Amino acid sequence: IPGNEKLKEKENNDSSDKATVIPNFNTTMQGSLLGDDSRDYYSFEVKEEGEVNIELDKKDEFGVTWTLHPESITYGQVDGNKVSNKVKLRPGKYYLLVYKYSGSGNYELRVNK
Amino acid sequence: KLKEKENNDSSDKATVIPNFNTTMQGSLLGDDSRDYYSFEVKEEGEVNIELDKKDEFGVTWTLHPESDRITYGQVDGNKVSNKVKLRPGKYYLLVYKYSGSGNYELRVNK
Ligand SMILES: [Ca+2]
Ligand SMILES: [Ca+2]
Ligand SMILES: [Ca+2]
Ligand SMILES: [Ca+2]
Ligand SMILES: [Cl-]
Repeated sequence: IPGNEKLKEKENNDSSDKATVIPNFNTTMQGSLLGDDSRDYYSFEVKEEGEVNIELDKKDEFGVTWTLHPESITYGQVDGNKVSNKVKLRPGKYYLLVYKYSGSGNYELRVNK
Repeated sequence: KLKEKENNDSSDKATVIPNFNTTMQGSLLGDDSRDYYSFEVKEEGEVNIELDKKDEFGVTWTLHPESDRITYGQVDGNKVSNKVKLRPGKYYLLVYKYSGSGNYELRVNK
């Protein structure tokens, strides 16, 4: 995708206060949940109301999903190596928690309009 | 008056819920953000998982079998609930927070 930037997560990001910012809607966040690292929190700012697509792509076979809520609840839908949803979001800050329920592995996270 | 047993942050360390219709007390304070539990169904039926928040914070749960079947708690104010038909087997129930800190009670009703 033209201009898509790959950006690494920034640990410690295990709570909402410590969330890694997704600075725009054309970034691919790269993260890992190995061993005792079982939660990676992200945030993003919606500036224009509209449908946002959230897609987590597993790079390894493990049990991982996500939960979104506004600062002011949407769950990832697990389908094999993709965990996705589409949701109409109003302007404001959102908190996107990627967390595992089994195993260990790496993932990429794409939040798009 | 049964209580969770830390550390229970992963499924291999899950706190056993010994019986249905039995209240478990837990907390997710500060950097304790995950409490894993397990339970065993012996007869197929509808199970009603109910988490009661004792403080206002963002907490929910995720159920999966020991064997992509996954079920999420539905947040409604201070209750996080669902009803799911389960076949005999072992299940893992992850109670986790997404904001704040607080105490809760958990039941697997049947
Ligand atoms: Ca990580
Ligand atoms: Ca992390
Ligand atoms: Ca606990
Ligand atoms: Ca715990
Ligand atoms: Cl039973």
